[PDB]
Amino acid sequence: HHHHHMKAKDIAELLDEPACSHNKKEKSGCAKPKPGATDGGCSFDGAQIALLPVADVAHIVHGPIACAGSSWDNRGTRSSGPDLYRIGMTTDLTENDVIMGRAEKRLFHAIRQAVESYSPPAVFVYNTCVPALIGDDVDAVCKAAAERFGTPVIPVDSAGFYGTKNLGNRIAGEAMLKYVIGTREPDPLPVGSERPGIRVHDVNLIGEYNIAGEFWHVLPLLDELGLRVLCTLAGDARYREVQTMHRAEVNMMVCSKAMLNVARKLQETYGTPWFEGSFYGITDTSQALRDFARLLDDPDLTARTEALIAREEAKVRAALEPWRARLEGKRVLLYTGGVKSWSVVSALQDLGMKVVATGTKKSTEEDKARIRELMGDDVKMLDEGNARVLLKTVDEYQADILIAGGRNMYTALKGRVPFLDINQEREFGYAGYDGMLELVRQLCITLECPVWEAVRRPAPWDIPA
Amino acid sequence: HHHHHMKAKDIAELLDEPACSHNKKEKSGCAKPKPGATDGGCSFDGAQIALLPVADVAHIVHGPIACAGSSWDNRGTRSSGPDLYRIGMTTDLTENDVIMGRAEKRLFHAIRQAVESYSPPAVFVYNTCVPALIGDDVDAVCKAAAERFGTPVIPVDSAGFYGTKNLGNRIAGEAMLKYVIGTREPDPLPVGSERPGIRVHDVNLIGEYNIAGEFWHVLPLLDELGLRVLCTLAGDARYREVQTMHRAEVNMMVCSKAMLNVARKLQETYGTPWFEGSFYGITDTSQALRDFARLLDDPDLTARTEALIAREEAKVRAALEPWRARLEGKRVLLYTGGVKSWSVVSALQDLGMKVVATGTKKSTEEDKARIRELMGDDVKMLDEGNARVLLKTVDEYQADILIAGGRNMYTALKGRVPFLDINQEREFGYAGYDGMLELVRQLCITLECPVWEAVRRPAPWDIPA
Amino acid sequence: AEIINRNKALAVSPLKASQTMGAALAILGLARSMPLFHGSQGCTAFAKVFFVRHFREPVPLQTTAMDQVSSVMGADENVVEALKTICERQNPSVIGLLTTGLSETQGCDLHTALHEFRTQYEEYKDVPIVPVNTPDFSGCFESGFAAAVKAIVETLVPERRDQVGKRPRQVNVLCSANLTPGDLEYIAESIESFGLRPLLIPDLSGSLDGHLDENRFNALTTGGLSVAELATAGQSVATLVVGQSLAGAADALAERTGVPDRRFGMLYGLDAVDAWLMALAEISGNPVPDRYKRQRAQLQDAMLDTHFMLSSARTAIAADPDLLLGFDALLRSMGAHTVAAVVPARAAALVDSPLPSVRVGDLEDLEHAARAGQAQLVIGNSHALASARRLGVPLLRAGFPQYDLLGGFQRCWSGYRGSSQVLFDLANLLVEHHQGIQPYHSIYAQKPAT
Amino acid sequence: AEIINRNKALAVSPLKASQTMGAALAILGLARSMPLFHGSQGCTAFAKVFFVRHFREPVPLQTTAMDQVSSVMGADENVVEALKTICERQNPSVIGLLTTGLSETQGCDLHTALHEFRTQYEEYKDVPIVPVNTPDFSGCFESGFAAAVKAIVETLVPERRDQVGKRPRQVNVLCSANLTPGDLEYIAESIESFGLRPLLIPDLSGSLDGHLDENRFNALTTGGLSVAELATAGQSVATLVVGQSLAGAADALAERTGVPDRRFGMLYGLDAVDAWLMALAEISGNPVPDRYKRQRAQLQDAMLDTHFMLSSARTAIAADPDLLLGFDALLRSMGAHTVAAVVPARAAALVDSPLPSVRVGDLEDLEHAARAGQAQLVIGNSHALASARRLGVPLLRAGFPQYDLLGGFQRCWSGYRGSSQVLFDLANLLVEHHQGIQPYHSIYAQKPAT
Ligand code: SF4
Ligand code: SF4
Ligand SMILES: [Mg+2]
Ligand SMILES: [Mg+2]
Repeated sequence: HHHHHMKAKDIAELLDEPACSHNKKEKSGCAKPKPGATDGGCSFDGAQIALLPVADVAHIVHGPIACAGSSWDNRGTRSSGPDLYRIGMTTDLTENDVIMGRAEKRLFHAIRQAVESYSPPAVFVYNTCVPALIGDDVDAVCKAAAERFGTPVIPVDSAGFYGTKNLGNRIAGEAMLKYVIGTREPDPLPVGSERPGIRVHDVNLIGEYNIAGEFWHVLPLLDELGLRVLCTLAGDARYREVQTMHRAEVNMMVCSKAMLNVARKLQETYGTPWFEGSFYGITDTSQALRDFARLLDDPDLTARTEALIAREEAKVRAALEPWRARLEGKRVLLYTGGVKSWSVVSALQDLGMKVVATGTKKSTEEDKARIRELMGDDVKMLDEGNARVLLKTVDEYQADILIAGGRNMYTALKGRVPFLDINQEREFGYAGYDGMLELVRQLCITLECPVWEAVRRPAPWDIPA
Repeated sequence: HHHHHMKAKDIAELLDEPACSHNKKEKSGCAKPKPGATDGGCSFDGAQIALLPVADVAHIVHGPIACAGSSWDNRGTRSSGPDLYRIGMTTDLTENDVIMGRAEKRLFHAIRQAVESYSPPAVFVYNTCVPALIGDDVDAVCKAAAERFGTPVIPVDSAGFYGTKNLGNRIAGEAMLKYVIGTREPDPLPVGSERPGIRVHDVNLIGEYNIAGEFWHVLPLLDELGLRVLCTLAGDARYREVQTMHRAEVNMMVCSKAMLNVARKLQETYGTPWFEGSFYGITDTSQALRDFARLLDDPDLTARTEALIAREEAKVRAALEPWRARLEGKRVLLYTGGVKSWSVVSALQDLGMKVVATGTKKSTEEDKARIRELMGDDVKMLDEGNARVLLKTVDEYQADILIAGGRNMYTALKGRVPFLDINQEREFGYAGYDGMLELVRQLCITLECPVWEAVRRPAPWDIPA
Repeated sequence: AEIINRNKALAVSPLKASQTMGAALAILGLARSMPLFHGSQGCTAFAKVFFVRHFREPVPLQTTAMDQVSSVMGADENVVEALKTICERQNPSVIGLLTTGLSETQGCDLHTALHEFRTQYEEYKDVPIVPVNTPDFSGCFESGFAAAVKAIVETLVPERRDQVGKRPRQVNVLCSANLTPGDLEYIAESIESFGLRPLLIPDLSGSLDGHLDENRFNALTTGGLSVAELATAGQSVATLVVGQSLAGAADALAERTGVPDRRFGMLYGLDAVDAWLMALAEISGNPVPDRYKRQRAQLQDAMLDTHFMLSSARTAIAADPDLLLGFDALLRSMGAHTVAAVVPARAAALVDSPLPSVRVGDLEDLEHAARAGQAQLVIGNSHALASARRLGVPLLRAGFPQYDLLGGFQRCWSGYRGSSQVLFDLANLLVEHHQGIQPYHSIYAQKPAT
Repeated sequence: AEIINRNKALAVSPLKASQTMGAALAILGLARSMPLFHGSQGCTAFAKVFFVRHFREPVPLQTTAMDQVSSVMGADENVVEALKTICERQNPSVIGLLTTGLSETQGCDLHTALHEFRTQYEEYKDVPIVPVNTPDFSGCFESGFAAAVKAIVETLVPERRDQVGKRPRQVNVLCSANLTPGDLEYIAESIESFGLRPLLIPDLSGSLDGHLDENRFNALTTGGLSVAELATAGQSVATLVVGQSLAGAADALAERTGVPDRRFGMLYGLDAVDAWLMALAEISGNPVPDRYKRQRAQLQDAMLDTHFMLSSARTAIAADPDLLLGFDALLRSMGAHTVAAVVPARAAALVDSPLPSVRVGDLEDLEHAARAGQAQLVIGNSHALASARRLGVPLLRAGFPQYDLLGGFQRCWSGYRGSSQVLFDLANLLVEHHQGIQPYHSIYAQKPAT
């Protein structure tokens, strides 16, 4: 087909990211998967991961039940109000809809039903493999529905077969830049918020998804400094916040490189300067706050930023001291499964734990660069998705705990090895200074557990004489 | 001992009730039980069943753990606020307390602890068998504690070995007349409660225990008519309401004859006229309201009473009609286990059900008089507490359901017979016009159940060829 | 029952799970097996998360990795490359080749792509591959599971007729999707108590029962129905069918073996368990053990003690047809009425139901129906929690998925003891939530400012 | 553990239940038995309500009907009149003659009143009467039960020594108060799986298991331990003791028969069940069945999956010493800490506990200790719910009474599977109640107020 050749051109434009340092390298993250040896998620999963936390919007999945039916209500995000994003919404295409070409009609009436029943600020329509393969003009359906029903309908053209979850995050960002960002001016500063001596600056947090409500540890610090977050994309976000992103003074890239197209395009279009950073660990949280003052050119903000850091660092270092002995010197094996695992490494450094980070050939070039930075330039990559290689690596380095994404949980649990989840599905917050306390509590919970000696000890009948 | 001969004199004075019609008869309710063939409760039990619904009071049980430990938090009453009556409070006497005679000291410090920890309006102290035998002057301990701690202590001298649960209800009433009633004037009519044309009259409801909140179906009717209930003894009662009982204009005896000493003594001492009645069934609820108007000598109240009756009877007869066919002609076997079972008979009459009431030799003379009134003067009494006799009676009269106290529940359930509970432990209200609806729903629930044919049919392997 | 078919364009709060997942679950009930989805990487990833969150165990699941190029130009080579890769890296006892909506839309003929692998890699001739046509746009999780047992029966059972009875004590059991590893343990043990030898097809109680295997690492299913044992299905005296959904697999087994069968719905309630034990007693010749006679009297007691709260109780059920029909019969023996019944897709067994109607729909439809009918409880999976909170009523979790309840994957609903526990749980939920007569505050009350 | 003894004058929300009730429960574990309280009618009435509300079954329980006159003048005649009345009306297999606080205070010698009945009514010589001194002011429900098993052993077992091993597969089991009818079923079945013939002393799983008997009406216990079978105690090969509270009854049985014993606590957790099955394998000579080997791997998995929520969990327990020690050990293997432990009375087994201290108090004491220790969940009976609700924490019902939970009287807590279900239940309560990071509302937020 001729329509599918023009789609593969757009995919190559997204993979060409001049803002990243590994643009002149062979893109290993988005490489052709090996049949019968693949473990990752599709582009549809990637776009929904980035746009679902926009809480008040109708999130319609266009396609058969395999796409939404197996994946709905599984976002580790927390909302402070609306929860329409938790409702599974899908066209649930029948065989006759694919054969008779009745999927555009089905999608059109699905947007109408969502608008009538829930009256949302906006509707996001996600494209999937079946409608992308067949003749399905998702863009034109969304354009027609926006006009006929009066509610903005944004099309995220991210069918699963386009690529990996990281490609979906780029397509999600592209959909926001093209249809949402720049469509509404920010609200005036709330009445009563006038703090004399505090200059309020507008900022964006791109890549913060408020997993388990962890951003609600950072939000009070930003508030104390006088930083109005126009939009946290997409942690606890509302459609109306996203529209105003163009009027931010500084942009912060939070633990992500798949959303780098957003920060770059916002600097090219609106002149908004940006910076990469993280809120995982003491050193990282303080550096993120220091970078904001550096780009906002305000000496009063800079002085208050140092004052906040000196206060929060004194409180957190005092609280971490009774625990310091319990986690000092514990060996940690970190695995990078493209689930932003390197961001939590800095937090483990603030505890005196030697970490052995490892990755595969299918991992991104940024994951590989961070492994050469700490382990060494002649490091060894696992390459294949064989979990027995990862288990062997634990025993090789005498690792006490495996820190990786939730997929590798049963590899460590069944291999009788302590594990700590750091994926977009955990129930514990590790961001900011307060999050450091929860991280050491969770590390001690699994490490100091008597369950490990019980599962390693054999049955009393399987004991030799 | 000579202290125990003076106690048995007071017991005979309580059993001499000139207000009752069966005073010149052989008191069968309070008769010497048969050893190895007894089923009833002790005087302490009846005393607690009568005063525990005085919700805000500290009810301390003086004695070993057999009395309170097995009986606490099992009152079918419902309160609208305070719940201190739900806390089990007991002296929990040790062996050394009984031997060394340290129980008065124990009780004295138990009142102190209850006053200090919970600050109640009053503390009630209930005597039990062990402390009664060893002498323990409960009255003098209460008197001393009232003075030293400033909170009224009311002694309810009702050790279990004095007699039956009915004797305990008399002792509870005596304790109220002697220490509580007449100690405080009623509150002025609440502000805003002014209703032109309505003369507010003060009444008392003696014997209404608010089982499952059923009195909250009668309370709005009394309120509409302009009847201030000074105190409902003891349904949803407070210590302060009981103090004002002497200033009532009319007293209503609710489904009880054990509290008849209260109504009689209030008429002898304060001149308060009284009447016997019930709130079980349409005819009874309307008769109770008609009797109030008859004794309050107010033509405006009498006219509004007829208007309330015509309104509530039209609403309830219309609501009962769709059910009328489902319960018409169903045979009911009623058993009187001294648990005021005859009060619900009138409600069953309002449904067109032929009821076969039966009792024993150990039943009260009032239970026997009501059986001669309906069944006939040559009726047959079961005499012994053998439950197989009661089961035989069900099959003899072709009974469809057994209506008796919760004790006989497993006799009917295990005997494959439908049962309806009417004791001070049920979770459904049957009082007033609204209660009639719940009664027919509960009757249909157990009668129309397919579970009965399933438990009567034999196993498929126990079916011959 | 009269079916109210799907009519609305938007499935809101989907009840239905894919046909492909159910088929993978059946493949998962085979020892040392690897299910293989022919489609994009995302279908497998979502299925893996679905099962991992329900069972709380590692789940073997692979993909042919269909990209933009292989979806238009053709993906038969991906099937051959995946079969070779799994055969060399994990050396399986059996592989399940299941198709997705993407592969069926393209037009991938299973019997062509499999043939090409068989002619290129003859070194893996003895590794049986079960082919099943399971596109996501058709059927559901339950029917998909039922389709995989039919394909399993047609692939791993020999086509004979002369061996019926060769294994005199062996009795086949066709198990359905909603039979938990706990239900399967009751089936096997009850059969074993009659002296009989159970042959469970498939056996999830061997793979996903929730056990810590001896090996530190396993790539395939740690247990279940072996292909060696499954080949002895013709030698069995009788075949018991548990769940109406497997009617097509029971016919496939009956034509190919000749082994006579007795069919059952769910083993729920007084009558379903009676008929289960009667067939077992007749087949083995031995009487019903005293152990099961005592549990019948315990169920009768459980039905007496819970009748007060369950007679006339209005329930709302959102589950597969086998669970709906199994729970309706259980509740009907108590006098409880199913006032709302929603299924993910049509089923022949629904036509023969005592309910007036059953809706094909989603969890939004369930909420609308339960509210109309004034439901007091909801029986449904974890997704049904929000519907129940919005309705203000308790939820009793059943069916897939159960990501919010630890140990829910292995609950035994089956049997006399299993039926009693459902009655106690429905009774306890109904009691805990029952708000009695609300306090009335008299306008003349002598009550201190409450 | 250091026992913080009873100190305050007022017991608030009593945890403790009378010794007389516990002794009656042990008598209730004997077939066709009638427990008889020597005291006023009210003690028996309260005990009957207590058991009827927990088991939800009819409970045989009589009284000697001591009134004001017989309490001062002497009540030995009431004992004789009650024994004669029960012997003629119900013709029992065994009668339990238990004293109350009232009878002990008066000075009623059991062995005088019983002797007088034996010399007056010789027609009832073959009806054994078990005399046990259990006044309400001493001990508790659990110790009372244990004191009734001692009297039962001394009354219905012959004093011999030369018959050890006459029934080669027979193994006595001395059961404690907190062993539910479902726990007793696991004990008997596990023993039977090793080929041994269990002899449960007493057997509540035969009387109060919750079954509908063949007879429409039964006046005595429908089942349990028969006196005919109990006389064959000396003929066994070994006696297993389940629950440290039965140390005195195990010594009484050991001196009178010579049958050697191995003593255990509650069969909760990996180590307690391991030692239970090891003793059984050694006694019978046969290995541990594959069925129990699979359940050990299943418990190891539930421990892995619930470690995340149970490691470091702070719990508050208000239960009998056997349950406290049995739950503490189960929780200690998971890394969970018992931060509050309240028992109704002292126990020797408490002295040998890893807990730093145990308080002898009530539910009010539990509420304060749990609040001080920052407990996250409470383990106790139906009475502990109001303390848990005041604390804001979930409750896991355990022990007597359980008047608010249907089917809780028969829950099997013992073994690998029974232990696994406690881990899933504690984990699930903990997760359902876990309130995470609370939302912070920014003072500069672009969030619509309406
Ligand atoms: S008052 Fe007497 S008969 Fe009643 S519970 Fe107390 S000791 Fe027993
Ligand atoms: S988008 Fe494609 S790969 Fe992803 S779930 Fe849907 S069909 Fe599967
Ligand atoms: Mg598991
Ligand atoms: Mg029962």
